Amino acid sequence: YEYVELAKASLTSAQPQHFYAVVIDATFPYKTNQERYICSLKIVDPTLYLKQQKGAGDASDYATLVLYAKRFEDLPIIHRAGDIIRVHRATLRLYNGQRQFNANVFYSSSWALFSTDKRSVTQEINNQDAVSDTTPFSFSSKHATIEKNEISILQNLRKWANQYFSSYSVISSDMYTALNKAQAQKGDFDVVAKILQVHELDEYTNELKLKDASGQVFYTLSLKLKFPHVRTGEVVRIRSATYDETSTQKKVLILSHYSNIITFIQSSKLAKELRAKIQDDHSVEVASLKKNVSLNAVVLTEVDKKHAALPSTSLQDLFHHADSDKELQAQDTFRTQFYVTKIEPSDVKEWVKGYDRKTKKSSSLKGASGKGDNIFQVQFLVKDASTQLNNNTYRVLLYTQDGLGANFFNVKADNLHKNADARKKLEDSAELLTKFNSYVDAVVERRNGFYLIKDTKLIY
Amino acid sequence: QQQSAFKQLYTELFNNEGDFSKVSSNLKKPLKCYVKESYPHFLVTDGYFFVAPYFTKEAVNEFHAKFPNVNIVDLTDKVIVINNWSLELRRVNSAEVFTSYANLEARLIVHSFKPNLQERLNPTRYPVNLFRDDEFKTTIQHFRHTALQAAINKTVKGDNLVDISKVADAAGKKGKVDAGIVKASASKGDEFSDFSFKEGNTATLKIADIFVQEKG
DNA sequence: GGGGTTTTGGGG
DNA sequence: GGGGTTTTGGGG
DNA sequence: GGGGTTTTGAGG
Ligand SMILES: [Cl-]
Ligand code: NA
Ligand code: NA
Ligand code: NA
Ligand code: NA
Repeated sequence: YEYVELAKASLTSAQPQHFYAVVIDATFPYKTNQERYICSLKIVDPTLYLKQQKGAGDASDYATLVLYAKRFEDLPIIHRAGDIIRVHRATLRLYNGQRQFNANVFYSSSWALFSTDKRSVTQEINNQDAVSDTTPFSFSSKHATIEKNEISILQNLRKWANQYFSSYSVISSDMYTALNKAQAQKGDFDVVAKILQVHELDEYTNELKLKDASGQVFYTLSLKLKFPHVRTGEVVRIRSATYDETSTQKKVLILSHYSNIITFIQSSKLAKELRAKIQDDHSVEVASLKKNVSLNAVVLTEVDKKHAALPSTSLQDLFHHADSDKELQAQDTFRTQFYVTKIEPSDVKEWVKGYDRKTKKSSSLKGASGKGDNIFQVQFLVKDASTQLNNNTYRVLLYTQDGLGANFFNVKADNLHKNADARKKLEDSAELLTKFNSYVDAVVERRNGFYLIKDTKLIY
Repeated sequence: QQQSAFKQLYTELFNNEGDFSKVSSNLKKPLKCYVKESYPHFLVTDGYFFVAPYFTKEAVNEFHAKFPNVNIVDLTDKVIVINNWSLELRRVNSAEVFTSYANLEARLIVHSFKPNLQERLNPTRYPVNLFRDDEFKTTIQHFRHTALQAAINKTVKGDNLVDISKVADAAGKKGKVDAGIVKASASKGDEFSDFSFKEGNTATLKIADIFVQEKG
């Protein structure tokens, strides 16, 4: 096989040509009719990546690739911009001014994807290591062969791709629309925003809280199985969204079966600048707390920085599998999100009891100090997405006698029967916790069959 | 101001404990909707979302009477006008019914509809399943949260708090996590079902029967 | 023509 | 044999 | 091809 560069491919041969290129954009693979699937992507290389810079505005130039197949599984799923794709037997033609490579995978064409970063998106999600830096993480047909001579092409292209993404935006301003001007678009449009929150709406759907450079906050629904790579704090490019005129309570973007959520490789200049420039917004949450009913979800707590990298575990696994799963049995500390349905004891005033460290017994302070050290003995009855439909509510404890979760309410324990200030703050927290659409992100430690909250604090 | 008639109607139905008599009267007017599909699923849109209408055996017979030269299962891309309709909540298996969510479904009961044959409608956005809309799902979740929370506060009582001595000095203490599981209501099965709305009931025709009735 | 396959020379 | 493709009947 | 499926109508 002879590989040609994007800008040097023949427009007259009409013969099958082969190339290696960097993918900067793509649609998800989608079905057009009863027998066809398509994936359209934008590609660049050393010879084609930027438009005549002078009056161009450092706008990215590129070829386009349209892959056709008879089956979904036969087309590439691009979760990240920057990786490389190798294509075989593609025909090139001019389509409205730009070079368009077309390849019928259902016939004799093929593709192969190679990771530009150490690991591919899927590998990082599963914390796997790549067989080798010359192994494709995905490809069409039953076999993929990499000849010795290609190694140089692939290594050099990777070197170039990083130089490219660290030096230019790649996804230029003309490749997307600012969220605060999203309602002015006629049809669909692209976005580049930071993922501020990933809320598990249900068993199959995530609701992303996006914020882009313009400062506007929007929500959109992401299917877990389609976009498993979404992560809080990361910057993605959304291919094809539309503004929802029917959402009155919050700003919402609608995605389609062909739309795509895309991350950037580690060297991306744009992703680096946006991760730092775009800062968390709680305006939506604060406003909603004034309403009797909020259609906007509000995460009331934040876990200690040291746990921000700890993966979450669903109540389903915590209460129904934590005693039968090998992986779950090996852990004593976990992270989880849930909403509170009820808080016990009922009287907020009894949330704080007096504790006797010698007899290991707690008692009401309604009689006063004669009970020992003051501590929180609160029992939350919670539920979550994984346990939405069942007839259960689970117990989660905030027993602070040994230091765990002592500062959860941002109110040091005290005799709530005498300290009005303390009681009032706790009563208000109570209404917030039990309010609809309020959730808790927390770290728990399993102790004698129960889970106690620790290193978790209310941020409202 | 909600631009989607369907979104508004179904939202008020849920925010009103499934009571159709409590929903705004100024919304119970004839519904002109575009037919997106007719078979295997009959879906109509209001310009923003699509919903599945449930026709009574009476409504179809009346239709076939006034419009002999018109097959319902062939109304795709055509427009219809539902003059007499009602709404009601129903418990379903969302795993099988895509026009539902959280095992709940708000049904459009059709009693009488006229087919405005060959009426070209204005251009609109691609129609999306109402039971897949972020706000609507959230409205349903609000519904269940209210049902659940009421059931729990009626079921759970006495402040049966885990004895502090169990979580203190747990050096030589082992326990099973399921000990934290608490029943939410007096429900019969493993699924929550303690709702106050009275599940509407009304015989409706399966889109397949109306297919045989027009082409064995 | 050339794949993958078995048809192993020939259809549409 | 049968696709896609154009070879439009025949290779390996 | 900057687009519209479904035994997939919760990847398509
Ligand atoms: Cl234990
Ligand atoms: Na052959
Ligand atoms: Na053969
Ligand atoms: Na042929
Ligand atoms: Na042939």
